[PDB]
Amino acid sequence: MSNMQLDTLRRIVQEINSSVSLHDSLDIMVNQVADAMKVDVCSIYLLDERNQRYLLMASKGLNPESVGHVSLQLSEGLVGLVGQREEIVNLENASKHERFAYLPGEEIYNSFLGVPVMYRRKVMGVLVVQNKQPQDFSEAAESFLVTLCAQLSGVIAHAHAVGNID
Amino acid sequence: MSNMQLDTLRRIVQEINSSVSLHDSLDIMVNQVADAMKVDVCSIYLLDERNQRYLLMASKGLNPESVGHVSLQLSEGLVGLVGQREEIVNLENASKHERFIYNSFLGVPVMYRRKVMGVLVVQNKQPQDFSEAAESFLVTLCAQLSGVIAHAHAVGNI
Repeated sequence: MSNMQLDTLRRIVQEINSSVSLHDSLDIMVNQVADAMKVDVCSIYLLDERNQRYLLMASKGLNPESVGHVSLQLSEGLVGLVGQREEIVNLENASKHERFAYLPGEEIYNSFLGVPVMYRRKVMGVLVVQNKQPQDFSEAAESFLVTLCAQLSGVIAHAHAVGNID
Repeated sequence: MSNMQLDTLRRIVQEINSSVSLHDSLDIMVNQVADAMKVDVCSIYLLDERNQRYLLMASKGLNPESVGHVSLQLSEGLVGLVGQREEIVNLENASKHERFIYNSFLGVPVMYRRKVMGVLVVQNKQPQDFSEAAESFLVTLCAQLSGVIAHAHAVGNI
């Protein structure tokens, strides 16, 4: 038989790889991750070095109004911590860390899985998976997300290198 | 329990994430892929579009002096063929192919936005089948590599 989870990863990687723009790549990744994992929210925050902040650039599950208009400071909350530590932060029960989580509407998400997007030792962004209830996500999920983030890391680096001269 | 290819992909890409240059990334990739695939040779060729040639840029297993020296046109052998048809060529017995001592060859196009950046090759001396999971594993790593190579063009490393 087949390694169906690898096949799923390959399918998403190919769709991202053949996408025409940074925006399309990000949109494909968050929506496909949300479907493959069956999670409430998947979002990607990119480090905006001009404004020294992380900016929400795509999401499945957050209000689409928020995209391009919610930001976090570089040391702020769990997203900032993922970026500072350059480590996965996989919290089954994020409620225990909610008070100083400084997360970016009404909804409460009691699980948090943040994965750094790293290129050439530099943090390009943070991918966030959230769910309403506490959830224990396995090593497979971490490996899946790490691999997708590594693909996006070069798409993002390339976008910077061919974008505005800033 | 653990998905072997997912877990290996994670470990390899994490090493690439901490690379210091294009050349470091290519070296990490050839070494890590040779280990994962248990092959005698893993090589990466980059397309020099101007000259319509593939330049050997990194290798585990080939004569190191070949790197940055061996150059192939699109008509030349199986590397050329992979770039030309933008398709995986997977041959347990490479002599089967009229384009073809390494008996076994798997070549995978490195694509970025439907454009060929290069070719990743594994070769083995003793016959080796390369499974469907092996193809998917290499496709995934090539997609990862493709952004590295695109960025290298963008900043003028290549």
